[PDB]
Amino acid sequence: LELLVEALNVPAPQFLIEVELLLPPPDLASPLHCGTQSQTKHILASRCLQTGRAGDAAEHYLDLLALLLDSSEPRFSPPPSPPGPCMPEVFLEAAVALIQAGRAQDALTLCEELLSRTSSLLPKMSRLWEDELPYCPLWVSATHLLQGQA
Amino acid sequence: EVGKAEAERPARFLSSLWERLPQNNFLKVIAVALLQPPLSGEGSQVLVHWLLGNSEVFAAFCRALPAGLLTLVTSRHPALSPVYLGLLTDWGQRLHYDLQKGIWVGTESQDVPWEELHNRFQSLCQAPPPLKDKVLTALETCKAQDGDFEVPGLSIWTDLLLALR
Repeated sequence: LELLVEALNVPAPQFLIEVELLLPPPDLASPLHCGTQSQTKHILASRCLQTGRAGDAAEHYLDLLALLLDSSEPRFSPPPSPPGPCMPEVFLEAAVALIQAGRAQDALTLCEELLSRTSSLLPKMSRLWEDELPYCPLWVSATHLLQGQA
Repeated sequence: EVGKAEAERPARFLSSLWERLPQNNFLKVIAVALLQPPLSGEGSQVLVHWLLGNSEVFAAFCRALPAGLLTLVTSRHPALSPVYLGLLTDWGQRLHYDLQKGIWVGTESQDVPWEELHNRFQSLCQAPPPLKDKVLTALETCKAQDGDFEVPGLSIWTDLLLALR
């Protein structure tokens, strides 16, 4: 996978009927489904965290978030596909990895940046006074949980 | 009449009264007698002493009456302020929080519920300033005593100070 990432870094239609025109676009079950650089750097980092090489997993996840959030100028690098994780779960896995690496002072600047950018989404905690009904997505609770363990 | 007589002490009279007749009625009465202006304040002055002598009644006193009445009582008689706060403080310290229902509760049934204790403190805080600073300081010192948390579920005293603003 390490090799594959460096591989995917690199990116004629004849007036005739060829095979490509007839071949179907591939599915997810296919072995020929290969996402983009970013969906695979996320595969690598996921498998790195699954294995217990968390120091390395931390570097990969900071390279992933660097791709996704330092994306203004170049060709776009997409977040993981929908069957994978949503974008707050990518920040959380990033924090978990840096925690196991012994870099807890960085997993706080991660979680704080996640709650900074989505403040406006978060509930105003006036229900805090009034105390099942109101709404909060799990990734917000989970961030306080990790910000604790940090 | 007993004071001018001076034969037996008022404490004896009050004790005898307390056994004979219905207690909750008597207590309601006492509250109001504690506030009537003099008609000659020796009347009230005797009862404060009798009450501070006998804790059990004052246990049922501050337990039975409503809030605003005890608030007016205490502002009238500063001698009643600190003990009453001790009574309330003691009822706070014998609650426990359960996480599933977002409410402080007591283990035993006769332990004052959250609502009543909130009521009394709200009445005490909505009072003249001679008592407001006293109760507020008595609460902060009991908060800091039990860990200076700033989030609910840990300290009854945090939840009170929050449910005031």
